[PDB]
Amino acid sequence: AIPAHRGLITDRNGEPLAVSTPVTTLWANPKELMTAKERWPQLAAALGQDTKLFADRIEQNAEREFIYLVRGLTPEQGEGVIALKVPGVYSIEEFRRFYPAGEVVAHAVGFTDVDDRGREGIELAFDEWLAGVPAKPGKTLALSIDLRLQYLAHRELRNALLENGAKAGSLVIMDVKTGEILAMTNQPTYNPNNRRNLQPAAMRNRAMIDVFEPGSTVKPFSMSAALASGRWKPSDIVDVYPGTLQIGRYTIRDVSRNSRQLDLTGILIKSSNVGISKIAFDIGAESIYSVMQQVGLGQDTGLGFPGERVGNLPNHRKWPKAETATLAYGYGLSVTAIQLAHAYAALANDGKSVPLSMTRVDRVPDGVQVISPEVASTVQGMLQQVVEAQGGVFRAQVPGYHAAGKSGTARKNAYRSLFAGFAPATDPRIAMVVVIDEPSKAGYFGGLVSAPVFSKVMAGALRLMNVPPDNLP
Ligand SMILES: *[B@@]1([O])O[C]([C]C([O])=O)[C][C][C]1[N]C(=O)[C]C1=[C][C]=[C]S1
Repeated sequence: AIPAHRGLITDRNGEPLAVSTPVTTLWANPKELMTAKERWPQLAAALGQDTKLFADRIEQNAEREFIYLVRGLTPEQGEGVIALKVPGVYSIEEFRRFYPAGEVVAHAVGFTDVDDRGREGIELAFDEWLAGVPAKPGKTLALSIDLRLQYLAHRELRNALLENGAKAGSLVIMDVKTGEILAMTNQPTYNPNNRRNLQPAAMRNRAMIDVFEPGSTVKPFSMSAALASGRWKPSDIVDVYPGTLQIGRYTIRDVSRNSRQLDLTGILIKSSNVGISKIAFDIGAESIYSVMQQVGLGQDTGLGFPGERVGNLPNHRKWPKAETATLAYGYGLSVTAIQLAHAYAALANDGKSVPLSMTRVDRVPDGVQVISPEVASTVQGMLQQVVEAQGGVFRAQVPGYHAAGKSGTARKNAYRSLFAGFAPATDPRIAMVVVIDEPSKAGYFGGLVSAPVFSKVMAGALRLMNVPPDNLP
C-alpha cells in the first residue's frame, strides 16, 4: 500500500501548523539478510541498535520473508544505511508530521501516532479529510485559529500562571459574528515535535475536557431570564441584607455582606448570591435553565473532538428552592471554557448564537436568536458597568475601548479564578474566557487573577484585528 501525503493544516491566514515531512522506513527480507551475517554489525551500528540484540532479532525471524528494521529515519540516516549495500535491506518513503508553531498551538492542532494517523485535536477530528487514501493525497485544512492571537494568548496565560503560582489555565478567544475560535491555549503545554517522555497531564486540552462550576460568570444569563420575564428592569432593587439567606437546611452566603438594597447592576458588581437567588425565586428556575440550555451551557458543542466533555445542566420537573438558587448563582452545573465562551459570544452578538467552528468560516451560517436583541443589549450595558463602574472589575478595563464582562471564583482551600467578557462593548467583535486553576498567591478572586489577563489579551487581540477604538470624545 502506497502511503498518501497527509493534508496541510494552516492557521486562518495560511501559516503552516502541521506539515508532512518525508522519512525513511527500512524493512528486511531475513531470508536475504541471513546470507550476509558479516554485514550485520555495520548495519546494527547504522540503526543505533546493539550488535548482539540486532543479531538475536534477525536469527529468531529467519523464517519471515518481511520484518521492519526501523521506522521514521530522516532521509539522510536512510541514505547512510542504503549506502552500506547490505543484501535483504529495502526502504519505503513514509510521512511524519512536523509542527512549526510547536507548544504554542499543541492542544488545538494535536498530533499523529506512529502510523501517520490522528491521535489528538484537529489531526484526530479531521483525520478523514487530512489522511487522503493509500494513492490520492489528503486535503489542506485552514483553522479558525489566528497564530498572531494564539501566540499573544499563549504568552499572557503562561506569564499569569507563573505570577500567581497556578497549576493550570485555559484561554479561549471567539469571533462573536462567525462562531470561529481565534485562539485556544492551555497551561501546562507540551512540544508535539518531542513526544519521548512527557505526561498525559501536559497533553490535556483543558479548554475542551476540564468541566467546572462556572459560578458568578453565569449570573448574567440568570439576569437575561429576569429581564425577559417582564417582571424586572435594571433600576429595580433587591434587599440582600444580611448577605445570607436560609433555605431549609441550606444557607445561601454572599462573599461580601455589607449591602442591603442593590439594583440589578449592583447584584452583578457585588456578585450577590442572595440577590440573584431572590430574583430566581420570583421568575422560576425553568426560565433560567432554558436560557442556559439555549446559549449551550452543558450542551454538545458539535465540534466532534473525541474526548470532548459536555458537562451537565441539571433539570427538574418541580425545582426545589435550593437547586433554583444554586443554578442561578452558577453552582450545581458543570461547563467547559469553550461552552462559556460560546455563551458569552451569543450575548455579545445581540443574543444570536452562531455555531462554533475550529475551521476558517468563509460563509457564516445563520445564527439562532436565543436571547431577544433588547435583553442582550441591556445585559451588555450592565456588564460594561461591571467593568467601568465604581467598585467594578477595573483590572478588566481595555485602554481605548469599552470592555464588558463578569468575574467568577469557585472553591474546588484551592480556588478557580474566571473572567468572561467581550469588547468593544458598543459593537462586540471578540468574546474571551480566562480560567486559572489554583492561584497560590494572596489574591485569588476572578477580578484580581483572571481580569488583568483578559485586559492585556483583549487589548492585543483588538489591535491585531484592526478594530477601531470606540471610547472617543
Ligand atoms: B462567584 O463565583 O464569584 C464572586 C467573586 C468574583 O466575581 O470573582 C463571588 C460569588 C461567587 N462565588 C462564591 O460564592 C464562592 C466563593 C466562596 C468564597 C470565595 S468565592
